[PDB]
Amino acid sequence: QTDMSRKAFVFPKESDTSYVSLKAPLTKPLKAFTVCLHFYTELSSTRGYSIFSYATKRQDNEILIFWSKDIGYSFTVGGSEILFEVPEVTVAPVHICTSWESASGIVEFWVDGKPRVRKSLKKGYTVGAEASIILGQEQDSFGGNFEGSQSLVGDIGNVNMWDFVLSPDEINTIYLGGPFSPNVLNWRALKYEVQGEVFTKPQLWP
Amino acid sequence: QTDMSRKAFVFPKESDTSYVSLKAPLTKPLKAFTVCLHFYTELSSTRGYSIFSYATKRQDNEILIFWSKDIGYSFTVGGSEILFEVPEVTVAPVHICTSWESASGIVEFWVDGKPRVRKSLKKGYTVGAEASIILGQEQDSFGGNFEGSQSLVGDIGNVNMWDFVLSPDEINTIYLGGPFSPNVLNWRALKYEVQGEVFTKPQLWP
Amino acid sequence: QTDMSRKAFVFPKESDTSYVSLKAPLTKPLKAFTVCLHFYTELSSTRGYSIFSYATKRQDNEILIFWSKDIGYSFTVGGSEILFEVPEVTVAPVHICTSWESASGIVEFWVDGKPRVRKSLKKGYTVGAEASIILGQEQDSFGGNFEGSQSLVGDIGNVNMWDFVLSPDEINTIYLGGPFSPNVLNWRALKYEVQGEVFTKPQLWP
Amino acid sequence: QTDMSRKAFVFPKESDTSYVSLKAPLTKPLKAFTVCLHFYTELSSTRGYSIFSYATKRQDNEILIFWSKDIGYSFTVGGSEILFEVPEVTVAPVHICTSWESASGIVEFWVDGKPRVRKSLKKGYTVGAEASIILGQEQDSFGGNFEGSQSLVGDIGNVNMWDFVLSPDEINTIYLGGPFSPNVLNWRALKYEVQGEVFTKPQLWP
Amino acid sequence: QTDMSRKAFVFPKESDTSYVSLKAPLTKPLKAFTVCLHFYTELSSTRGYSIFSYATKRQDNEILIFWSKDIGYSFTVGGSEILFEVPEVTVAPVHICTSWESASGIVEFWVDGKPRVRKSLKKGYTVGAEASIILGQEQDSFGGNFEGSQSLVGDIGNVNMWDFVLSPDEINTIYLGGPFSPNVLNWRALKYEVQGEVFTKPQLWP
Amino acid sequence: EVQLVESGGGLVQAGESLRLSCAASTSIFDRLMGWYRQAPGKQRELAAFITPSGRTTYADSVKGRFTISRDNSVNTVYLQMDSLKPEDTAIYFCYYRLNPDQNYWGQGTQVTVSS
Amino acid sequence: EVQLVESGGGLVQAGESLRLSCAASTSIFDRLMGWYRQAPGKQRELAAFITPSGRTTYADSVKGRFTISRDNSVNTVYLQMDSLKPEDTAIYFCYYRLNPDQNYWGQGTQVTVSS
Amino acid sequence: EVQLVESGGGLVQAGESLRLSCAASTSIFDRLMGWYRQAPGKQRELAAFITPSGRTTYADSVKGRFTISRDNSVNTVYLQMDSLKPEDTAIYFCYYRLNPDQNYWGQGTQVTVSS
Amino acid sequence: EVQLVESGGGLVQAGESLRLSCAASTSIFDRLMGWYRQAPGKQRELAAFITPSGRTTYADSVKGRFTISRDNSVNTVYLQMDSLKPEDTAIYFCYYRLNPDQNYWGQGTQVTVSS
Amino acid sequence: EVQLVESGGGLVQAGESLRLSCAASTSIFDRLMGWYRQAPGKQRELAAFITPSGRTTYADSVKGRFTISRDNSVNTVYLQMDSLKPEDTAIYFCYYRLNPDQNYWGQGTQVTVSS
Repeated sequence: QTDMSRKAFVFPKESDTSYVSLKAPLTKPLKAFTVCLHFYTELSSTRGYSIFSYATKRQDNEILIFWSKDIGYSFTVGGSEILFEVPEVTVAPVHICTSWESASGIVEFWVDGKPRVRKSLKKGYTVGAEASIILGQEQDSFGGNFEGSQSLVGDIGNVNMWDFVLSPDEINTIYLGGPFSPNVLNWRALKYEVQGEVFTKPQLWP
Repeated sequence: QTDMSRKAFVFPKESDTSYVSLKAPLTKPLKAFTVCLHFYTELSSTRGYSIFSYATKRQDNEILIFWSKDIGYSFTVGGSEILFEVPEVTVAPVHICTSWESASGIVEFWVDGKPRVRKSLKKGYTVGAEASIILGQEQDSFGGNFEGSQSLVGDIGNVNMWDFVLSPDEINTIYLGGPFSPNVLNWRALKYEVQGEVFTKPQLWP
Repeated sequence: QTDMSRKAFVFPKESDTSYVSLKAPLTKPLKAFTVCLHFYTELSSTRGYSIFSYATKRQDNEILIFWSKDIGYSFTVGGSEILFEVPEVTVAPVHICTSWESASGIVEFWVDGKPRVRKSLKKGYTVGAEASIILGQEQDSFGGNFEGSQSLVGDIGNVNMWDFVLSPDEINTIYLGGPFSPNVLNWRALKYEVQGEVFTKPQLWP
Repeated sequence: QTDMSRKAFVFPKESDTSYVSLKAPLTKPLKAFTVCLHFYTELSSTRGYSIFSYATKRQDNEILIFWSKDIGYSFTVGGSEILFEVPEVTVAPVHICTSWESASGIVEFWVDGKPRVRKSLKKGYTVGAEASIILGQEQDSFGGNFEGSQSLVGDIGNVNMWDFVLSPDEINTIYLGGPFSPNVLNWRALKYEVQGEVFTKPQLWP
Repeated sequence: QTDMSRKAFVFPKESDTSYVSLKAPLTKPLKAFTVCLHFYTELSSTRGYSIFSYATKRQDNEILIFWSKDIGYSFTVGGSEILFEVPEVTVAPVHICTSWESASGIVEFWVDGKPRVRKSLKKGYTVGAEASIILGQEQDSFGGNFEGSQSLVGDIGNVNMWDFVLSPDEINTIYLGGPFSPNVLNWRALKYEVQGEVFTKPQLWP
Repeated sequence: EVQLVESGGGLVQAGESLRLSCAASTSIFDRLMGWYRQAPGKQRELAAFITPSGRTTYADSVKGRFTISRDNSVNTVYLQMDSLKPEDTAIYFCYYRLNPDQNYWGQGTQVTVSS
Repeated sequence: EVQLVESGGGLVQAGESLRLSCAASTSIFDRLMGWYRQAPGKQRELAAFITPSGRTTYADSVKGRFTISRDNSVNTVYLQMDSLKPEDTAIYFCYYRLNPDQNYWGQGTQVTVSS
Repeated sequence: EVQLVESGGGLVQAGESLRLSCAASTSIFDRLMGWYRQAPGKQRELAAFITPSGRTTYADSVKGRFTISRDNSVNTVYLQMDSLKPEDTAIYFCYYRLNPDQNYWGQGTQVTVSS
Repeated sequence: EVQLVESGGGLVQAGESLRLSCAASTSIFDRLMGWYRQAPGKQRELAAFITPSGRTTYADSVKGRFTISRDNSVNTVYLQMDSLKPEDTAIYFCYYRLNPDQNYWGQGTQVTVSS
Repeated sequence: EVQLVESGGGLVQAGESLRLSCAASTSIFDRLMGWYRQAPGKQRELAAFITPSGRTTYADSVKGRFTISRDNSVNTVYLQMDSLKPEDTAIYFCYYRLNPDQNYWGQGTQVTVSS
């Protein structure tokens, strides 16, 4: 293992070959999950891009966080998307937290602590256990077929995800930076492979 | 009974079948009342919707809180409405408190603690005792005949109503979240039935 | 006498019959005076209206505070007016304080503590002692001939007036709500008659 | 002598006869100086006006502070001007401090503590010792030939000027209102003559 | 040596002859460096200008910080530039810090403490050791061939540069004004020559 | 009951303007007014309305063409349509706001804009 | 008393412009000026006025067409109407603000805009 | 599957306007709609789309000319093009948003704008 | 002394545009420039000027018609008038700012715009 | 070296529009592009350019007439000039930004706009 505390991944150039692949000890299919992270880039105002690609052999888009220019954040699961609009975008590092549950189909999204209205999406579904998780490039196949126009340029870090919805109390604690015990992906005990031009550097954001 | 403290009702999908029905031990016709609540949705900028439907057999709109796009808040009693404008609408949870009195006909409305100018409406009237109270769907009949275009999507909670006007002191205390003793509807000792897809979840707002 | 502390007059409906008449023990003609008050209404953006009508048999407009749409505040004395512009108007209760002196002809106006530039108006004049003071309706005759289009709808209170200019120190104290000793009109020891639909209710503003 | 502490001069009406003349014990020609003052008026948005006219027999504009509508502040020395722009003007009392030095030709201007970029102006010049200093009217001759369109309406005070450049430390202290020892013109030990309608009243600004 | 603490260089007039030349004891070619400074001018909105010209016999633009009107900051190395946009520019003193590394090619820029997204530029390059450093005039030859349209008018100071990238912690400390130990150029132990009309004066900024 | 009475309609060609009006037998100091038009075959569609405060709302199609006005003094509202075109021809109905479910309607007046 | 004296009116066709004016025998540094027109059969209606500060207000109908101006130096105000049209033809009155109840009026000048 | 069905196309000259439309067999309360045109020889290019919230986006070329609209009540979207010109003539395709990689397409309708 | 030298004037009809110019024998990096016109019988009236920073001011009458420009590099200023009309015909004077009381003037050039 | 290659020029009359273009043999994801025109007798003057972020700058004369566009995908930039007029006729040069002192230039293409 490794500890990335106060460190982050940097993609400085637009390309279709640089990417970071993560590994998880997950064995059981998921019925509900949450994922939090922090990222910083300026392509927001030029073109869309992916943020966190969780793909399975049966689905290139099992879970996907995307940014669409003039649209906002697109949270997709099981090949279906939900949109959260953003009339205008600021230029600064942003921390987000998204959660989904199969039992009811409720979706929660949080940006900078402020929650967004809940929504319903793909009730009763299940998520495959074995999967490939990638940062930097969108997936249209099982770990391949990347698109340059869907790549990400900038910094990313503080990648974590549990396998059960968190109460608002807990989300606020995560933003404040208190202690926590991630279950599926631990930024403090993480495993990763890298390809192409990707660097590890001290984080910009506090 | 039940205690909903730190919990709220969620309607995730637009429909004409989901709704929550409340019950009150009220026996005497009302000569003055107040009602406070907290709600969160984003349909504000798309179409109007109801918030709290209190209907009687003789009147589908005995008491009604409505939002009209580009107009604002519409407080209706005895089938007649009064308007409070809002040039622009923010996107965040909102807490409101409205009061009416039959003796004089004065109306008070409070949003986020800031009071609005008083107005006169239906002086000398009385309100029927037996009634049906609904959250989620507007009423055009005694507990039926809902309209999809008048439904509500989002979260609602902290539903309470006395049967006498409250002094500004008291309204400020209610917003600060201090202790209080509701008379007609107690969020802490509430009774409710549910229909359709409605969920109970921890509240978003502080 | 009576004490109006934490209480205010309310005119809920536009009419030409509701009004409050005040009485003062004044016996000597005035050579200088000041008047402060607090009021709340939303007609600002629709049509002009009077605020405080002090009329004498020889002059329907001995002293007059008026609001003219798209113009601002109009302070009139002896039938002549002075203007204070306001490019845009906020919607909230406002407290004001105006002072005039005959010896020099200087005029001071204060809104929410912030002073406005001084001006000259009707130097060497004197003000009649016996007079009628009215809130709610403008005067075009000695206590009669009201105009519906010049009426006021909203709340008013904290009506006070001395008979000598106050130093800025003193005006600031009045706004902070400290103790004071009004001379001509005391909100704490006031006399009043009412006509039409006018109500007494707890004040909205702090 | 006299002490003007917490007092200021007021010109209420536009005229070409009201003005205040100051006297200084200056005997030696100046090689560098600074002047600070505080003033309040609203003509900013209508027409230009002078602020402080220091004229000598050989020069009606030995030193001159002017406001030009849509242009800003004009600091003139020896008949030549330098401009400091202001895209938009606020409505409130303003305190300023300007300094000049002959040895190098550097100019410093400060408004409300915030300094402006330095500039060069009339290097190597000297300023006549005997002179006439006037507030209210611009000078086109040695104490005469005033122009109504160049007059000032409003309040002025806290007039002071040394005969050597002050360090930024010192300027900040002056704005904070601490103690100081003016050399050429002392607001606390000042001499003045008045003409026309000019009044002395307590200052508006803190 | 000399200590410039609380002092800064001033160029008051636009010219093609005034400039300050710095000297460094550098002997080894650089593989990575950072430079911080503070400057104040208003030409931002009129025309572009250079800030800090580090030229070598083989390259007039070995390192160059430039401002391009309507474009922003241009950081150039080895004759190639990178751009940081600025939709609008404020008028006040600004402190900046830029760092570059040859091993990876990463670029960091900081204005007023807020960092900007990283970028890649001229990977694998090296910087000549012997060089000429100039403030005031851009270099198109080894210490000559200046352009009036590329000159700088205003104040500059707190010039420092290490020869290794600094961690964000350290950059924040530098902005707060704590202690530091510059390696290549020490504002506290600096050597300089001057030409033309350039002055030394107390700094404006805190 | 509100005795609404409208007026100001008839026959006009394309490229003209008309200022119709309506009046009520009660104070309009609080209620808002609007207009509905109904083309042959379709339903009643909103055209424009004005709030008691003064805020105005206009239908997208007639955007930048029509204009509404109100007068408390006589309790009357007005609607001026400019650059009339044949497709806009339709039956125009008056509007008196009430509870959100309900609303008063006028008799309506036909306005046929030919070529 | 204020000796108001206006001028700049007569006969004009449709599609022209006229710059009328008025002057007063006293300083106008504080009072505001305006214009009233009266069509045959109706009352005096406001057209436009300008405050002492400089803020301007215009009648809705003539919006974007007329324009008022003031000059303290000579104590005179001006009103320029462009793209005159026959319906705007009416008797135009001068205005001198006073207490809100009262206001000075001029003699008025007829301006008949034919085809 | 979404049964998209569009309509409102044919032959028109330059200087006209057309209001085409499309409908779907499912609620469009959340998905966004757009339009793609394909000129002879080139690919499918975006023209305009509207989000579920109401925000609209338009292609640069047709900026200020076209206009899109949506109606949840009938589950139908509309596109009105004004001042049609011959170069805009092309095959127009319907759009149904889905995962960012994928998107539903309609049969498309030819709109030939001659002189 | 500043040797002002202007140019770019003559005879033109109504509906044209002219780009006159002036130059000075000294750096204009700080002083602002403007233009004055004088109609037959009246005085010198301001037309437009531009500050050293770049801010521009225009006379109300020529608002939206004229346009001024400056160039430090050659120490020259330019004024372009479009849609010239006969009434604008007048003698145009150059301007060099100085102390507020004083200001440099050029020789002026006649520009007669006929029908 | 950047192999710039432009195209889209020739003979046109007044009142037309042309969409010229240029392409480069390297990624333009960071460098900005612009255009220079040179009239007979004068130097190379800036016309318009667009930054990598997307911000655009236009020459004052052609303000509101021209329009630039960029495409990373093919590494090509475009410039569309509308309402061409004879005076705009000149030799147009391509632009590739570099260090502030230096900049790449294209071969340029003549565009002669006659009456």
